[PDB]
Amino acid sequence: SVVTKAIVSADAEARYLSPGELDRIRGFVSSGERRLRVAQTLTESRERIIKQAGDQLFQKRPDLVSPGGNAYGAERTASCLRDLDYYLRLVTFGIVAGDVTPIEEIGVIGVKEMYRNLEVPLPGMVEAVKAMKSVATGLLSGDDSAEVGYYFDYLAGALA
Amino acid sequence: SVVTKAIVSADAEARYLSPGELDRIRGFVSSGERRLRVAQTLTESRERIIKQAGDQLFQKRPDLVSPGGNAYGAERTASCLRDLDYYLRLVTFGIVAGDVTPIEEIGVIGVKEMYRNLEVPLPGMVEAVKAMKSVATGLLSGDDSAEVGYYFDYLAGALA
Amino acid sequence: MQDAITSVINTYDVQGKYFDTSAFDKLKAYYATGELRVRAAGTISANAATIIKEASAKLFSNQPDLVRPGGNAYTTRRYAACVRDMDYFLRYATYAMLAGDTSILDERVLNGLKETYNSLGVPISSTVQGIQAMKEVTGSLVGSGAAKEMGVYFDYLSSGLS
Amino acid sequence: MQDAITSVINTYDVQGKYFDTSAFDKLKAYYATGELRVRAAGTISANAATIIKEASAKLFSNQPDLVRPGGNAYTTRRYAACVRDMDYFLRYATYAMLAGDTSILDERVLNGLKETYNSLGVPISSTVQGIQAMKEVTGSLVGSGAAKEMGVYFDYLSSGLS
Amino acid sequence: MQDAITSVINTYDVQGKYFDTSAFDKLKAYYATGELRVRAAGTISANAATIIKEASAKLFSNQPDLVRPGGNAYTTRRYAACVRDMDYFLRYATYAMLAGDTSILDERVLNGLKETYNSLGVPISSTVQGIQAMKEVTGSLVGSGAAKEMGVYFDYLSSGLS
Amino acid sequence: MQDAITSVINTYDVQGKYFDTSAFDKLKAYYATGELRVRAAGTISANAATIIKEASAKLFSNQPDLVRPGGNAYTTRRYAACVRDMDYFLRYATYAMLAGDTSILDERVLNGLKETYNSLGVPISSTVQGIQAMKEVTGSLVGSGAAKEMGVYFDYLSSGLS
Amino acid sequence: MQDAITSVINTYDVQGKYFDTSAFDKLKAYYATGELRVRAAGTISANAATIIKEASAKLFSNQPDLVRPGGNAYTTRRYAACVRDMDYFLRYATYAMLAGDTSILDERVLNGLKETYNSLGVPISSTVQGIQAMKEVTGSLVGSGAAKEMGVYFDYLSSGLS
Amino acid sequence: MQDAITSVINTYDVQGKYFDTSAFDKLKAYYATGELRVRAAGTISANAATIIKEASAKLFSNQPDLVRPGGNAYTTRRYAACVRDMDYFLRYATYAMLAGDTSILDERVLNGLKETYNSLGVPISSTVQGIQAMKEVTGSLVGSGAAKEMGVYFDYLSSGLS
Amino acid sequence: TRLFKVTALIPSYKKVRGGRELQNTYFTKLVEYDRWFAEQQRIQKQGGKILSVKMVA
Amino acid sequence: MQDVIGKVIAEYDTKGKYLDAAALDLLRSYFDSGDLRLKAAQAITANAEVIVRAASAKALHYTPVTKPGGNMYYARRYASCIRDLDYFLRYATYAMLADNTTLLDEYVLKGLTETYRALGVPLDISVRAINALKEVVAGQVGPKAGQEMAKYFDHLAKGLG
Amino acid sequence: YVKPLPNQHPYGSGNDPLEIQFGAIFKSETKAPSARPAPIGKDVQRILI
Amino acid sequence: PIKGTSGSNIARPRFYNTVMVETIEGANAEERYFNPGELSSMAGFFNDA
Ligand SMILES: CCC1=C(C)/C(=C/C2=NC(=C\c3[nH]c(/C=C4\NC(=O)[C@H](C)[C@H]4CC)c(C)c3CCC(=O)O)/C(CCC(=O)O)=C2C)NC1=O
Ligand SMILES: CCC1=C(C)/C(=C/C2=NC(=C\c3[nH]c(/C=C4\NC(=O)[C@H](C)[C@H]4CC)c(C)c3CCC(=O)O)/C(CCC(=O)O)=C2C)NC1=O
Ligand SMILES: CCC1=C(C)/C(=C/C2=NC(=C\c3[nH]c(/C=C4\NC(=O)[C@H](C)[C@H]4CC)c(C)c3CCC(=O)O)/C(CCC(=O)O)=C2C)NC1=O
Ligand SMILES: CCC1=C(C)/C(=C/C2=NC(=C\c3[nH]c(/C=C4\NC(=O)[C@H](C)[C@H]4CC)c(C)c3CCC(=O)O)/C(CCC(=O)O)=C2C)NC1=O
Ligand SMILES: CCC1=C(C)/C(=C/C2=NC(=C\c3[nH]c(/C=C4\NC(=O)[C@H](C)[C@H]4CC)c(C)c3CCC(=O)O)/C(CCC(=O)O)=C2C)NC1=O
Ligand SMILES: CCC1=C(C)/C(=C/C2=NC(=C\c3[nH]c(/C=C4\NC(=O)[C@H](C)[C@H]4CC)c(C)c3CCC(=O)O)/C(CCC(=O)O)=C2C)NC1=O
Ligand SMILES: CCC1=C(C)/C(=C/C2=NC(=C\c3[nH]c(/C=C4\NC(=O)[C@H](C)[C@H]4CC)c(C)c3CCC(=O)O)/C(CCC(=O)O)=C2C)NC1=O
Ligand SMILES: CCC1=C(C)/C(=C/C2=NC(=C\c3[nH]c(/C=C4\NC(=O)[C@H](C)[C@H]4CC)c(C)c3CCC(=O)O)/C(CCC(=O)O)=C2C)NC1=O
Ligand SMILES: CCC1=C(C)/C(=C/C2=NC(=C\c3[nH]c(/C=C4\NC(=O)[C@H](C)[C@H]4CC)c(C)c3CCC(=O)O)/C(CCC(=O)O)=C2C)NC1=O
Ligand SMILES: CCC1=C(C)/C(=C/C2=NC(=C\c3[nH]c(/C=C4\NC(=O)[C@H](C)[C@H]4CC)c(C)c3CCC(=O)O)/C(CCC(=O)O)=C2C)NC1=O
Repeated sequence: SVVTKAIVSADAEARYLSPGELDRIRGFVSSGERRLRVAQTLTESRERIIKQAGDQLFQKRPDLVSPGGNAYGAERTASCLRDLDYYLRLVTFGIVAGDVTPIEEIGVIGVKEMYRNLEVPLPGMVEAVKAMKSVATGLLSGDDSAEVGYYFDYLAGALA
Repeated sequence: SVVTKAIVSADAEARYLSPGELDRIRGFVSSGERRLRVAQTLTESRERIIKQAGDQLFQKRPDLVSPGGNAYGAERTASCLRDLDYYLRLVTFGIVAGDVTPIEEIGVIGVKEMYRNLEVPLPGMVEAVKAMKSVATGLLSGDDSAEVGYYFDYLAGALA
Repeated sequence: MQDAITSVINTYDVQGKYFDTSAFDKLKAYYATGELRVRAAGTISANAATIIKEASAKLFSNQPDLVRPGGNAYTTRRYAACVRDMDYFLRYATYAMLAGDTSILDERVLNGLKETYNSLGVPISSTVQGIQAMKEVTGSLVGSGAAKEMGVYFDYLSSGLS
Repeated sequence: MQDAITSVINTYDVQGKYFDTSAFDKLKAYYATGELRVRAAGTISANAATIIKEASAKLFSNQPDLVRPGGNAYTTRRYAACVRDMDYFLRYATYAMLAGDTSILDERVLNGLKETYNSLGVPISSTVQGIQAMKEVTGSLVGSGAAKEMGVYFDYLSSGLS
Repeated sequence: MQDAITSVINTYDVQGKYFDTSAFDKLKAYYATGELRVRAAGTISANAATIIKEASAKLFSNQPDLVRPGGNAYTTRRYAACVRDMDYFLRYATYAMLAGDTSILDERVLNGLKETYNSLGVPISSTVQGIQAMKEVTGSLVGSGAAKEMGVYFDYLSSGLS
Repeated sequence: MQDAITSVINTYDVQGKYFDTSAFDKLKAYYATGELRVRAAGTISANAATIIKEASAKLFSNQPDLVRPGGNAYTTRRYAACVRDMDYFLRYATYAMLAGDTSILDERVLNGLKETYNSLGVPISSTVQGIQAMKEVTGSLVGSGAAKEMGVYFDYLSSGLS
Repeated sequence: MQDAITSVINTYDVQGKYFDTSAFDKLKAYYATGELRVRAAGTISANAATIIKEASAKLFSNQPDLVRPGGNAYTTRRYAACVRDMDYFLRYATYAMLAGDTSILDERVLNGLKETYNSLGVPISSTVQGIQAMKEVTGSLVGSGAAKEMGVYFDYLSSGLS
Repeated sequence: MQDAITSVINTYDVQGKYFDTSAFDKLKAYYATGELRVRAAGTISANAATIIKEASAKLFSNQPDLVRPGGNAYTTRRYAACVRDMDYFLRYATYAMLAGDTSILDERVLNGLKETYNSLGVPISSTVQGIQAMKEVTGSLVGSGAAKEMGVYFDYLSSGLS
Repeated sequence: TRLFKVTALIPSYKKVRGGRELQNTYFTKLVEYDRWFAEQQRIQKQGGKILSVKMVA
Repeated sequence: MQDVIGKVIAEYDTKGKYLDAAALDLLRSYFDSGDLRLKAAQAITANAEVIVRAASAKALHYTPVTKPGGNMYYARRYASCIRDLDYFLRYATYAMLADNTTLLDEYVLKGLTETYRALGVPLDISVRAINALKEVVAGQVGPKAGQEMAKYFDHLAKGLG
Repeated sequence: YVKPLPNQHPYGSGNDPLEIQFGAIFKSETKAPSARPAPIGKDVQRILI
Repeated sequence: PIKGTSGSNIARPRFYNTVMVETIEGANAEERYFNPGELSSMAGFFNDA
C-alpha cells in the first residue's frame, strides 16, 4: 500500500521516513473513509458490474463466443466471468490500499505469460476491463468515478 | 563430445538447440561409423605406432637419448612407450568423442606442471606426438588422416 | 513485508472471497490510528539520536562488564556494532509502528538475526534488556497511547530474539 | 593470520592487563628465534620445488598405484592437484614457522580438509605419507636446529589429517 | 530533470535570494494548473496505445517509403522498434507536461538522439513527422487547453530533433 | 542568431511543410508583442549609460573589495573592462529581447564565457550580481511588463554563468 | 608526406643501414606498379567530376533522407559541402594511390575528421557509404587491375572514418 | 558481423526482389570454395602456434632491432604481446576467410587498432611485415588455393594498418 | 570472528525469469565478517529467507 | 555433465585400457539411434509451447491449485509453473540427446527439492504435471521416441518424488 | 550536457594549436583520443582575449 | 538545441542469424579457434548449400 511503499523507500537508503513520505501517508489515511465507501459501493453491486461487462464484451467481440473462439462454451464463458470477478476484486483491493500494488502483485506480474498459455486475447482483457470501468464509473459519482477509473485504466494498460 | 558442447552452448543462452547445432549433431552421428572404424584402425597397430614414434623421436631429438637428458637411460624407455600409449589412447578417445575434450581433461590440463615436476622438456613431447601423427597418418586413409591429424597436432600444440 | 491493509487483503485474497464488513471495520481501525502513528513516527525520527544516546547509556550502566574488558561490547568496533544494532532495531520498530504489522520485523530484522547472534555468541538476555531500555523510554516521549502501541513491536522483537 | 606477537596482545586485551614480564620473555624468545626462522624460510623457499620433487618421487615410488590408472593421481589434472597439495602444505608450514603459531594451519588448511578429501575420494593416509616424505627432506636441508621447529608443524598437519 | 518548482528554486538559489512576489506568483500559477495536468496525464495513459496506433498510421500513410524495401521501417523488427520509439516520445512528453518543464525532455530524450539515429540510420525528419502526428492525435483526446500545454512539449521535442 | 520568425521558418523548413494556421498564430503573437519590445529597446538604448552607472554603483557598494586593491576591478584598466562587460550584457540582453529568442545569448555571449573568465580570474558570482543589479535598474525604467520581459533574458544570462 | 620510395629510404636512414636486397625488391615492386598507378591517376583526373556525379547520385538514392528536408545534406549549402568533401576524398585517394602510401591520407584528411564530423552533426555511416560509392564507381572506370589498387585507399579512408 | 550470404540477402532485400543470375553466381562462387576454406580453417586452427613461430622468427630475423633493447618488442611482456597480436591477426583472418566477408575485420580489429598502436608506440610498418610473414607461412602450410583466400584477408588487414 | 557460512533462498517477486537462476535462488556462500551485515541486509531487502548461518573459523 | 560417450570414455580411462568391442557396440547403439533423437528434438523444439500448454491444461487448469489458496494462484505463480514445465521439457530434451540422466540430476535436481519445500511448492502436483507432460510428449513424438523420453521424465519424477 | 558551449575551435578541440612561439603543435585523435566534439553552430562567435 | 554531443559511430544491428555467422561468432565469443564439430558442421553446410 501507500505506507508500504513509503517504508520501502525509506529503508532503501536506510533512514527514517522523510517529511514528504509522512505527508503522503497523512493524505492516504485522511481519504481512507472515502476509499472504504467506494469499496462499499463496488463490492455490494459486484454482480451488476460483472454481468453487464460480460454482455458488453460479448457484444463488442462476438468472435470470442463464436465457435473456435477462446470463450466459446459454457465452461469457458464461466471462466471468463470468473476472471472478470478476480479483476474486480483486485481493483477493490487496490482502491482500499491506495495503490495498485495489490492488483499488480496478484494478477499483473506474469499476466501475459499466463494468458499466452491460455490463448486468451489480451484485447479481450482490454475490452472487458473497459466495460467494467464504464459500469463502475457510471454507478459512482464523478469525484469517485475518476479515481476509481484510474485503477481500471492501470489494469487495462497492464493487460495491453 | 559434440553433443555435450552443443547442449552447454544452448543452455548458456537458455534456448533449445539451434538447427545449426542440430545438424552439427546430425553430422556427428552420421559420421559415427567412420570414426569408430578409424578408432579401431588405430587400435590394432598400437605397438607398431608407438615403437615407430619412439624411433622417430630418438632420431629427431638425440638429446633425449643423449647423456644428461631427461629420457637418458634404459629405464626411461619403459615409461616412454607407456606414455606414448596413453597419448594414443587419448587420441582414439577424442576421435570417438568428436572433439578434443577427453584428451584435454585426461592428459592436457596439468601436463605443463606434470612435466615441470619431472623436468621434461615440452619440445620432446611435441616431437614425440608429431612422430605418432606421422606414423598414424601414414597408416590411415587420406580422408581419415585429415580428421585424425587435427587431434594429433592439437596434442602437439597443447604440449607446447 | 506487509502492513495491516495488505495483511487483510492477503487473508481475504487467499480465501478467494471479497471483503466482508468485519474487514472494513478492521480497516477503519487502522485508518483511525494512522494520524497517531504518523505523529509518533515524526517524534521518533526527531529524537532517534537522543534515544540511542540514553538507551546505550542505560544499557552500559546496568551492565558494566559489557564495556569493560572481557565483555561482548569491549572494543571501539564492537561498541559501534552494538549501537548500530540498537539504532536499526529502533528504526525497524518505528517502521512496524507505521505499517501496523510485525511482518516487516520478521522479514527484515529477525530474518537470520537469531542464528547470527547464536553463532557469534551475543547474549540473548542483554539484547532483550536493551530492547526494554529503548521501549520504556521511547514510550515516554511518544505518549501513552503510542507507548502501548510500540509495546507490541518492541516485545515482539524481544520474544523473537529470545 | 595469528602470530605469537599478535596472540600475546589478544590475550592481554581479552583479560584486560598491561604487559608482564612473561610476555617480555616470550617476545624476546620470538625475536631471538626470528633470525633462524628467517634463514629456515629462505632455505625452504630456495628448495621448495626440489623438496616437492623429492617428496612426490618418494611417494610415487612407495605406492605407484596412485599414478597408474585407477589411482587418485592418474590424470594430468589430478597429478596437478597432487603436487599442488604438497606445495600448499610446504608453503603453509613455512608460514606457520615464520608466524611461530599453528593457528594459521588450523584456519587455512586443516578445517574441512578431511571431509573434502573423503568426498573427493582422496586417500588421507597417502597424504600423511607425503607429508612425512616432505618433512624428512626439509629437515635434512635446513639442519637439525630448524628441523626441530619444522617438525612440529608437519606433525601437526599429519595428526590433524589422521 | 527539474520541474517548475525546482526551476524557480534553482533560479533563486543561484542568486542567493528568498522568494519574492514574482516567485510566489509563478509558483501559484504552476499550482493552479496541477489538476489539469494530472487529468491530462491520466487521459494520455488511458489512450497511449491508441495514440501510438493513429500516429504510426498517419506517419506511414504520409511516408509510405518507410515501410517499403529500403525504408527504415521495412521489417516487423524495425516496425516494433519505431513504435517503441513513439512510445518513448509519448511517455516522456507526458512526463514533461506533468512536471511543467522541458528539462526531462532534454535530459533523457534529446541529448544524444541525433547521433544515435545517425549511427542507426534512422531518419530524423520522419521521426519529427511522427512526433507531430502524435501531437494532433493527442490534442483531440485531451481537449483544448490540455492540447496547448501538451503540444508545447511536442514542439520542444520536434525542435530539439530539428 | 535566430528570432521567433526565423525559428518558425526553420521548424517548418525542417519538416518541409508549408506554413499553416499554427505558424501564422505564433507569428501573430510575436507581432502582438513587437510594439512592447520596440519601446523597451528604445528606452534601454536611451538610458544605457545611466543603467550601467547605477548597476555598477550598486555592485561595488555591495562588494567594496572589488574596486579596492586586491580586487579584480582594482585598476582603471580593469574597472573599464568591468563596465565594458556590463555594457555587453545589457546590449545583448536588449538584442535577445528584441528578437524574442535567447539564441543570441548562447550564440555570442555565453559560449566559452566561463572558460574565459576563469582564465582571466574574473569572479563569476560577482558578475552574476552585476547582472542582477542591472536587471533591477532596467526594470524600473522599462516598466512592469517590459521588466518581466527583460527578466527572462537577464535570468538566462545569470543561469548560464552560474 | 611519404610514399613507398621515401618510406624505404626513411626506414634505412633511421637504421643507418644500407640498401640491401629487400630494399631493392620493394623499390622494384613500386617501379613495376608505377605505370598502372600513373594510368589510373590520369583516368581519375579525367573523370573526377563524373565520379563525384555518380557517387553522389547513388548515395542519395540509397539514402534519400539526406536530401529531403531535415537531412544533413538538405540545403544548397550542405549539399555543396557534401560534394566538396567527396571531391577531397577522391583527389586525396588518387594522391595516395599514385604515391603508393597512405601517409598523406592520414595527415591531410583523417587527422581530425572524426571530431569535425561529430561537432558538425555529420553522419559518419553515410559518409562511409559515400566513400564506398566512389570506390565502386571509380572501380568500373579505372579497370579491375587499377580498381584493386585504388580500393585499398578507399577502404583506408573508410576505416579511418569508421 | 556479415558473411557473403548475409550481404547478398540484404542487397536483394533492400531492393525487395528475388535473387537474379548475379546473386546465384555469387552464392555458387562462395559455396564452391567452401570445403577448401573449411579445410584451410581446420589446418590453421590446428597449427596456429606453429604459424606464429615461423612468422615471428621471420619478422624478428628481418628486423632484429625490435627485440633488442630500445625496440618495441624488447621485454618478455612486450614479446608476448607481439606474438599475442599475431595470433589475433591469424584468428580473425581465419574468421574472415570462413565468412567470406571483411565486415568482421572492420568491426572487431580495425575499429580501434590505429588508436591502440599509436598510443602504445607500436611500429605499424613492422606489424605489416609480421602480417606478411604470417601470410607466407600460412600459405606454405595450407596450399596455394587456400593461400590466395588467406592472402586476400591478410592484405585487407595490412592495408587497414597501412 | 572470521567467516560465516550462510544458506539462504531469495525468490523472485518482480518478474518471471527464463534462464535457470536455480543456484541464484538457493545457495550457500562463505561471507566475510566485515561484509555479513551488508549481505544480510541485501538478502532481507530482496525478500529472501536466511535459512541458517554458522561460524566457520 | 556427460553423455554415453563421455561415460564410456570415463570408465575405460579409470580401468585404463582402450575401447574394446563392447564399447564400440554401445557407441554404435547410441549413434544409429541418433537420427530418431534429432527428429524428436526438432519436433519438441517446434512444438514446445503446445506440449507445455496441453500438459499444464490437463494436469493443472481446473484442479484446486489454480483456485485461490493454491500454489498456482497468481499470474506470477502460474507463469512460474509454466516456466518450470518449460524447464522440464527443455532439459528432458537435452538429456535425451545426451542419452544420459546425469544432466537431469545435476542441472535440474540440485537443490530443487529444498527450494520447492521452502517456497511451498507441492511435490505431488509437480509429479502429476511432469507425468502429463510425459504423455503429451509421447503422443506428439510417436511411440519410439516417447519411450526414450519417458525414461528422462520418470527420472525427473523420481527426483522430485 | 548542462552547460553552454566551450571556448573551442568549431571543428573540435584538436583543431586548436598550442600558442607557442613556433611549432604548430596539435592534439592527435590517434595517439591519445582526448577528443571533445561540440555542437558549435555557424553563427557562434568565439570569445577572444 | 543540444549543449553537447558524444559522437556518432556506425552501429551493426543484427537482422537475423546465418549458420556460418552463428558458428563464427560461437568461436569468437570464446576467443578461440574452430573445434572439429564446428568444422564438420560448416563442411556439411557447404555440402547442403
Ligand atoms: C487473479 C489472478 C489470476 C487470473 C487473472 C487468472 C486467469 C485464468 N483464466 C483461466 C481460464 C479461462 N479464462 C477465460 C477468459 C478469456 N478468454 C476469452 O476469450 C475472454 C477474452 C477472456 C475473458 C474476458 C477462458 C475462456 C478460460 C478457459 C480456457 C481453458 O480452460 O482452456 C485460467 C486457467 C485455469 C482455470 O480456469 O481454473 C486462468 C489461470 N488466474 C489467476 O490466478
Ligand atoms: C594419461 C595422462 C598421464 C601421463 C601423460 C603420464 C606420464 C608420466 N610419466 C612419468 C615418468 C616418466 N616418463 C618419462 C618419458 C618422457 N619424459 C622425458 O623427458 C622424455 C621427453 C620423454 C620420453 C622420451 C620419463 C623420463 C619419466 C621419468 C622416469 C621414468 O622413466 O619413469 C610419470 C611419473 C610416474 C610414472 O612413471 O607413472 C607420469 C605421471 N601419466 C599420466 O597419468
Ligand atoms: C536490521 C536487522 C539486523 C541487525 C540489527 C543485524 C546486526 C549484526 N550484528 C552483528 C555483530 C554484533 N552485534 C552486536 C550487538 C549485540 N551485542 C551486544 O552489544 C548487545 C547485547 C547487542 C546489541 C543490542 C555486537 C556488539 C556485535 C559485534 C560482536 C562481534 O564482533 O562478534 C552482525 C555480524 C556482522 C557485522 O557485525 O559486521 C550483524 C549482522 N543484522 C541484521 O540483519
Ligand atoms: C588452502 C590449502 C588447500 C588444500 C589443503 C587443498 C586440498 C584439495 N585437494 C583437492 C583435490 C585433489 N587433491 C589431490 C592430492 C591427493 N590425492 C593424491 O592421491 C595424493 C596422495 C594426495 C597429494 C599428496 C588430488 C589427486 C586431487 C584431485 C581430486 C579430484 O579430481 O576431484 C581439492 C579440490 C580441487 C580439485 O579437485 O580440483 C582441494 C581443495 N586445497 C587447498 O587450496
Ligand atoms: C516476411 C516478413 C514480414 C511480413 C510478411 C510482414 C507483413 C506486414 N504487413 C504490413 C502492412 C499490412 N498488411 C496487411 C494484410 C496483408 N498482410 C498479409 O499477412 C495478408 C496476406 C494480407 C491480408 C489478407 C494490411 C491490410 C496492411 C496495412 C496496415 C494495417 O494492417 O493496418 C505490416 C506493417 C507495416 C506497414 O504498414 O506497411 C507488416 C509488418 N512484415 C514482415 O517483417
Ligand atoms: C589605482 C587606479 C584607480 C583609480 C584612480 C581609482 C579611482 C576611483 N574613484 C572612485 C570614487 C570617487 N572618486 C572621486 C574623485 C573625484 N572627485 C572630484 O570630482 C575630483 C575631480 C576627483 C578626484 C581629484 C569621487 C568624488 C568618488 C566618489 C563617487 C561616488 O561615490 O559617487 C572609484 C569608485 C569605487 C570606490 O569609491 O572605491 C574608483 C574606482 N580606482 C582605481 O583602482
Ligand atoms: C531547398 C534547397 C534545395 C534545392 C533547391 C535542391 C534541389 C535538388 N535537385 C535535385 C535533382 C534535379 N533537379 C532538377 C531540375 C532541373 N531540371 C531542368 O534542367 C531545370 C533547369 C531545372 C528545374 C527548373 C532535375 C531534372 C533533377 C534530377 C537530376 C537527377 O536525378 O540526376 C536534387 C537531387 C535529389 C536526390 O538526390 O534525391 C536536389 C537535392 N535541394 C535542396 O536542398
Ligand atoms: C583483435 C583485436 C585486438 C587487437 C588488434 C589488439 C592489439 C593490442 N596489442 C596490445 C599490446 C602490444 N602489441 C604489440 C605489437 C607488436 N609490437 C612489435 O613491435 C610488432 C611490430 C608488433 C606485432 C607484429 C606490442 C609490443 C604490445 C605491448 C606494448 C606495451 O604494452 O607497451 C594491446 C594493449 C592491451 C594489452 O597489452 O593486452 C592491444 C589492444 N588487441 C585486440 O583485442
Ligand atoms: C532449470 C531448473 C530449475 C527449476 C526446476 C526451477 C524451479 C523454481 N521454481 C520457482 C518458483 C515457482 N515454481 C512454481 C511451480 C509449482 N507450483 C505449481 O503448483 C507446481 C506444483 C509446481 C511446478 C510444476 C511456482 C508457483 C513458483 C512461484 C512460488 C513463489 O514465488 O511463491 C523458483 C524460484 C525462482 C522464480 O520464481 O523465478 C525456482 C528456482 N528453477 C530452475 O532454474
Ligand atoms: C622558444 C620556445 C619554444 C621552444 C623551445 C620550442 C621547441 C621546438 N623544438 C622543435 C624541433 C626540435 N628540437 C630538437 C632538440 C631536442 N632534441 C634533441 O635530441 C636535444 C636533446 C634536444 C635539444 C637539447 C630537435 C632534435 C628537434 C627536431 C624534431 C622534429 O623536427 O621533428 C620544435 C618543432 C618546430 C620546428 O622545428 O620548427 C619546437 C616547437 N618551441 C618553442 O615555441
